Amino acid sequence: MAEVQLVESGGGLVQAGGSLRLSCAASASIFRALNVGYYRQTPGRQRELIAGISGGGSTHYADPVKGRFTISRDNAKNRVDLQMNNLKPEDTAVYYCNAGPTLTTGDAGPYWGQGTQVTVS
Repeated sequence: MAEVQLVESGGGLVQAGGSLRLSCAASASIFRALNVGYYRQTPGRQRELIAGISGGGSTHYADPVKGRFTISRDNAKNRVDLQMNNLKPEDTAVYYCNAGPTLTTGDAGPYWGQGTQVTVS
């Protein structure tokens, strides 16, 4: 089994309407071929896949974030980015990078990141 070690970055705090960009990277080459998604968790709620990208760049988003979030990848840099625009207070959550999910069903793959805090005033 491939050792994919996910490294997350890009958290912060903004006002309603502001923007953040989360980034997820792994040194394993196979990261480029894997589906990658961002899950978000409210303190006492289940994780939900809100944005996912295929190996080739095909994207799918949860309905609450469509038209505001854009997931993209730079395979040359072994990195996946989630640009979050027009952030709203309900977007406040812990965001988790996940490699290998099934994008239609949202079933998470075996590789998880450490989690990134996002706060919107």
